[PDB]
Amino acid sequence: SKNLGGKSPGKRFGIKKMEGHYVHAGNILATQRHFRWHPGAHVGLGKNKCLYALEEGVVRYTKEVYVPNPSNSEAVDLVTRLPQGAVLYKTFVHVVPAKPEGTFKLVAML
Amino acid sequence: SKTILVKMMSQAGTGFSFNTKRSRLREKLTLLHYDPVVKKKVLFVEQKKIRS
Amino acid sequence: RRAAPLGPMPNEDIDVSDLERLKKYRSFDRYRRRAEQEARKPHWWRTYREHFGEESGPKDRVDIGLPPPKVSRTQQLLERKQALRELRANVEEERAARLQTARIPLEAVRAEWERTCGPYHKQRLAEYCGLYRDLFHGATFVPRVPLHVAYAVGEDDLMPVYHGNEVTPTEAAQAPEVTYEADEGSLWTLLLTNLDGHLLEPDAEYVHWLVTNIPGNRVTEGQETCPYLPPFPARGSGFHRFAFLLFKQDKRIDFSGDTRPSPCYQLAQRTFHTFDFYKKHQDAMTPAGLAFFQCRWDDSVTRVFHQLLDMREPVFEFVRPPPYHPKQKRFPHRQPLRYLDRYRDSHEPTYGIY
Amino acid sequence: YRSKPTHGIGRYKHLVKAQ
Amino acid sequence: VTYFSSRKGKRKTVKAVIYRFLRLHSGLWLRRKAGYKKKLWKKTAARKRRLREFVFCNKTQSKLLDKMTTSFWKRRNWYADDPYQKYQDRTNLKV
Amino acid sequence: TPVKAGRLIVEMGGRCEFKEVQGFLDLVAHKLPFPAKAVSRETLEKMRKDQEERERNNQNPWTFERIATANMLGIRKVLSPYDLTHKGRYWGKFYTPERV
RNA sequence: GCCUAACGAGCCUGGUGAUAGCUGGUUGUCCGAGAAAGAAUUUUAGUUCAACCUUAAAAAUACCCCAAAAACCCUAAAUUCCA
RNA sequence: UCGGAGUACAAAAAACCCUCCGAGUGAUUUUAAUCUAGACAAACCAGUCAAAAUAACCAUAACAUCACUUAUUGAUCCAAAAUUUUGAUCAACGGAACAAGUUACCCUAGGGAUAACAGCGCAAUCCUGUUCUAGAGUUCCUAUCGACAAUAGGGUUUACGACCU
Ligand SMILES: Nc1nc2c(ncn2[C@@H]2O[C@H](COP(=O)(O)O)[C@@H](O)[C@H]2O)c(=O)[nH]1
Ligand SMILES: [Mg+2]
Ligand SMILES: [Mg+2]
Ligand SMILES: [Mg+2]
Ligand SMILES: [Mg+2]
Ligand SMILES: [Mg+2]
Ligand SMILES: [Mg+2]
Ligand SMILES: [Mg+2]
Ligand SMILES: [Mg+2]
Ligand SMILES: [Mg+2]
Ligand SMILES: [Mg+2]
Ligand SMILES: [Mg+2]
Ligand SMILES: [Mg+2]
Ligand SMILES: [Mg+2]
Ligand SMILES: [Mg+2]
Ligand SMILES: [Mg+2]
Ligand SMILES: [Mg+2]
Ligand SMILES: [Mg+2]
Ligand SMILES: [Mg+2]
Ligand SMILES: [Mg+2]
Ligand SMILES: [Mg+2]
Ligand SMILES: [Mg+2]
Ligand SMILES: [Mg+2]
Ligand SMILES: [Mg+2]
Ligand SMILES: [Mg+2]
Ligand SMILES: [Mg+2]
Ligand SMILES: [Mg+2]
Ligand SMILES: [Mg+2]
Ligand SMILES: [Mg+2]
Ligand SMILES: [Mg+2]
Ligand SMILES: [Mg+2]
Ligand SMILES: [Mg+2]
Ligand SMILES: [Mg+2]
Ligand SMILES: [Mg+2]
Ligand SMILES: [Mg+2]
Repeated sequence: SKNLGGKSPGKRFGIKKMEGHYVHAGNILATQRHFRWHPGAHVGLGKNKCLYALEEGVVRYTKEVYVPNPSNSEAVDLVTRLPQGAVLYKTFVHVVPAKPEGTFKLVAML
Repeated sequence: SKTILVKMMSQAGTGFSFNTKRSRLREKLTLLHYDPVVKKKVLFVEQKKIRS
Repeated sequence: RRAAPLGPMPNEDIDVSDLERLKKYRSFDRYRRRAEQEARKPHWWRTYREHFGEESGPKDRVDIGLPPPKVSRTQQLLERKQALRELRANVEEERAARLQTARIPLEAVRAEWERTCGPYHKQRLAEYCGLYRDLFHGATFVPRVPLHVAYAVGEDDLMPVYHGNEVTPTEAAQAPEVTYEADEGSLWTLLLTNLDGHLLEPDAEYVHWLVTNIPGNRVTEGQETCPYLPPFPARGSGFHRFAFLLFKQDKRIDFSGDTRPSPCYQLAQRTFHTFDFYKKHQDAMTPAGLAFFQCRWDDSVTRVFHQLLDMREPVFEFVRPPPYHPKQKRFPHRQPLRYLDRYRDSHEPTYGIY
Repeated sequence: YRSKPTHGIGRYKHLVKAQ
Repeated sequence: VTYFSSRKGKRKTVKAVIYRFLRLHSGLWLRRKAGYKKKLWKKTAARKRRLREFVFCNKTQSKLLDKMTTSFWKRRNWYADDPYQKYQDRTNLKV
Repeated sequence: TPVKAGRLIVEMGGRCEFKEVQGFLDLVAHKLPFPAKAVSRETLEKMRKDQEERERNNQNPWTFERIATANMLGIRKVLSPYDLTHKGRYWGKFYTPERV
């Protein structure tokens, strides 16, 4: 026949944790084919572009201004051609950290 | 063109091997790799030809 | 199903029709700037700032200050214009500029700074370190009078206390030299407080050294309420912050209530709330100067607790929370062997009946 | 997200014409 | 599986299990990952690690293996020098 | 070519009165695959004002819109989603103008 | 073709209770709950896993779920997620 | 068998002998380590991310890069290698270590789960009418016809479907 091999299963690309959820460090917050959500505060980026939590806490999604890295040719070109008032916005994921960093305890009284 | 799977050996005197896809029409391969026993970046020179 | 934007959408302003006639920033840098200005405005959508704690956001500041110095705008402006004409006039200066050889007399800049915008910088450093948050709770004052504090490390050695600086308790074993500029109809009160490091009471602090009814710049002439007690952080806890406060008072104030014994080596006796103490005398006292330093446990402090306070010495650790493990499952599936060790109690064999 | 008020906030391509 | 043997009338074990699995006494079974010696040059070091693991089997597999295996293999073993003696009891399991 | 109900197929202008144009246009209209009419600006606005006037005149409280949107009697089970827009005026490719 | 009324390879006995994922059949009464298909497979006339379900047993939250939240050109009925 | 887009409009998943593009690798040097919290995905097998900690290197130096980057792949056993590995258009791509035709001489078990006859559904094809007149009819649309089209029926034909047997 003419048409062939269109058959492949879904990749289950989606957003795993949602706004307001609790997370433990290392949880995958999302997984994506192209950048849809960008990693924000305390969110690590994997090499497959999936976002995971670096800290125990609460997930939050946010719109924010996008200022690409100057080592990236494409993005700087896209930014450079904008009309003088315009600002790129994107969607970010953060984890607002929950536990305090650590505590001070009384070891021994000398 | 075909490529080839070569067995590369450490010059650190530690028997250690790792295989690499290498161009058939190219020269004998030599690299700087990591040897785990000596725990160093050492010179590996291709000892053998494994797969074609 | 669409909803309707609440207030303005960000780029809705510029015209898409005829893009060629619109000016662009062909600079990465201009863009970066414009973006950082856009990132500081109060948007109507969920933002980073909102969740990540701008720390009360907008706050109306109760201000207990010394009134700002009154100076003529136009006069000052003219004088500065002239000074800069003069300085720009010289050829020597221009030579110093092109050839990349010039120096600024840092002592004179430190002088002008102390005279002009210094108070404001010191202020925001204090806000940064949360002096105002633990002292007056809501209140911000601008340190109009500069406060110069120093310690004698030896005969020729002088260790200054600037705002925020680090000092070792060895240096601070003795009462410091204090200097500020006032003529005398004046009366002042100087205060040294340890903002944290109180053992029993999270919300309270220690008065180390409290002096009162201070004529002019004369330090020793004032009647000392609380005799100088050297800094004593505890071994575990890092970096307590000590605060030198200066109050301009009008009427001579006498307090038998706040007066402490002459040796006063008891901790219950020095327990202090700067807020309360200020509330009392609030009518006469207006806080003027400020200088504060960071201090961490060092060897000499051990001598304090044993020798002075007649105490054992408390030592602390920094304790991190135990790592989080999921509920253990009867049949952990596709999990590494070392799984069984995460739920292990302690590493030791135990032979139950055997 | 289409249902939200903030939809199309990231929308840019109409600002730069590269075709 | 032979449920009743011909000579003894007992129940036989399937030896093909006993070569690739390991039964801890708790009832957990332990196995190598599949394809862990195969085509190593072609794989990521991360993947290689994931392959070098010893992993646990889900309940279903476990029950299947238990059926395929006689009583002798479920006995309590004390071996001298045994790596796995550490792992044969279960601890802190609230179910 | 797809043609949705309510679209003008052919537009004739001129120094003509509507009547001649109507006479021979109705032939064409009649030989088109869908039902169709010959109209002028006046005729069209006539039938539109009539269409809305009929729908504010209506005596019975029960209209397709009202019932469908509020899902009365769970009727949304039997209706298609599109119905919410079409309001029972359009059914398949057919359009009945009498339907309010 | 013919080889004792059925020869694409006689008949009889034994192997034999051959083996059939294929058809048929499967015996008292009353009560409790109760099921339509994702995955592999010489597999789609079948199996073995899931998801459901049944019998016991331990628990603690389970559905329902308002804001807030989930994309880049346009895009509906609506989902997801949660007090 | 594997992947990308549509089908599958906004979390995921989602079929067809459905619509369309691809893969069974190059090129390059930055030759890309050990160990381990927590997760994603998932019938199983397989797949994916990944903090901290070690060791390598500037002396606080761990994502190989590009071609739409996504896909460039294959289990056990068994063979070759000796230290640590490599091996299948096993492409029927969850893979029998190795096997083709033909039967109208046929046999058995079944199946209306599935064809040939007939019925039934449907009406592409077929057949009837009306509607519309440009045109043929010397002139004249409709005596007799009638292109482009329109509306509705009939249930003869060939199919299509596989609902009873
Ligand atoms: N290529 C390959 N053949 C194998 C493997 N395991 C068993 N074999 C079989 O072993 C036999 C080797 O004999 P050969 O026919 O190759 O001379 C073949 O029948 C082949 O199919 C394997 O892992 N790879
Ligand atoms: Mg697809
Ligand atoms: Mg599929
Ligand atoms: Mg001015
Ligand atoms: Mg018609
Ligand atoms: Mg006979
Ligand atoms: Mg039988
Ligand atoms: Mg079968
Ligand atoms: Mg039957
Ligand atoms: Mg039922
Ligand atoms: Mg097979
Ligand atoms: Mg089952
Ligand atoms: Mg909601
Ligand atoms: Mg809930
Ligand atoms: Mg899951
Ligand atoms: Mg690390
Ligand atoms: Mg097959
Ligand atoms: Mg298969
Ligand atoms: Mg598969
Ligand atoms: Mg087999
Ligand atoms: Mg014949
Ligand atoms: Mg013959
Ligand atoms: Mg038969
Ligand atoms: Mg049938
Ligand atoms: Mg059927
Ligand atoms: Mg017949
Ligand atoms: Mg026929
Ligand atoms: Mg018949
Ligand atoms: Mg038939
Ligand atoms: Mg019949
Ligand atoms: Mg009909
Ligand atoms: Mg004529
Ligand atoms: Mg008939
Ligand atoms: Mg048909
Ligand atoms: Mg059917």
